Amino acid sequence: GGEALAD
Amino acid sequence: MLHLLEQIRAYCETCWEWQEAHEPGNPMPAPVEHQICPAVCVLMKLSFDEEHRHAMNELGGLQAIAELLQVDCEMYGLTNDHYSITLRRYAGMALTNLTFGDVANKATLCSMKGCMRALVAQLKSESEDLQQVIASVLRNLSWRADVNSKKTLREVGSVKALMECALEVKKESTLKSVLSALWNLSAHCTENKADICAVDGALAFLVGTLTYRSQTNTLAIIESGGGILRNVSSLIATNEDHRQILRENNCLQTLLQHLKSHSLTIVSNACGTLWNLSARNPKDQEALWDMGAVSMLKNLIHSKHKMIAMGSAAALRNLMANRPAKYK
Repeated sequence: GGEALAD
Repeated sequence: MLHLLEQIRAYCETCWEWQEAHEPGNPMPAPVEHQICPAVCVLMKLSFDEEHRHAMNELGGLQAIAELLQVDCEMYGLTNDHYSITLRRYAGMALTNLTFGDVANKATLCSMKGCMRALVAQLKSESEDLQQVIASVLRNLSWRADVNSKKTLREVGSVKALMECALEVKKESTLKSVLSALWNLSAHCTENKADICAVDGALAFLVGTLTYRSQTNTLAIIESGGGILRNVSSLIATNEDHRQILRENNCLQTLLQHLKSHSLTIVSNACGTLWNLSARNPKDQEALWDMGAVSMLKNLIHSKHKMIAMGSAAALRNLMANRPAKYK
């Protein structure tokens, strides 16, 4: 799914 | 440097004092009166820059924001209040940015067991913008999680809540976050996978994602939805009841259709799902023989992609090894 900073 | 941490730490103290006095068994502190939502709005916007994150992490700004989220959810619960949702949205967004790329911040937040219960609770919220942000926090926590993180993520029932949440989500931004987290959590342990399938209507929904007409000209949801299915398809193979749900929703036809896709992840998820699904079931084996799966799989064994080359060949192995009586 992975990861990310907030949108 | 503004210490809004100190304001929020001070605000949380007032809320804790109130909670000690007003246990399970009068006037409650309100965050509008202390300007909490503008204060956390700033800390949310500061967490994007990694230099400010380095400052926040030594001071203990992850804790303070997690303390705030927790206590607000504990006090007011599932409210539709403009101020109370926005407060939690920005709190979660700051937590998304603090957890990002950070092994320590992931481990701590998870060990804060009260906050995690609050986090999971907010997926039943009527605000889909909050669901999206809460999913995003849970997505990062599920990504490269240590043993303790994985354990606590299961402990809190975040998979069941995410899957239940996913069934009722109406926005594509929200659903993208929710599925990303479920993709991560599905790879953690077999009991997580079991739980995804245990939910009613869950497998049916996941077959739906394969043939989902996206707006905005993107494929992320089909990639993540099929990616989940691939991870759990291991335990679907030994279960007949669940196989029937895939059959009746035309899953296998779509999987073979996905082998002709321009996306490389879609094809990878398809091959890994067929790998698992092609073992142990005569009828699904015979079905795939009938649908021309053998000639489709033979193209993809000479691909420069570790998991397409393996997936196709490992599945093709299972088909040739259990050839039906018709084909003799």
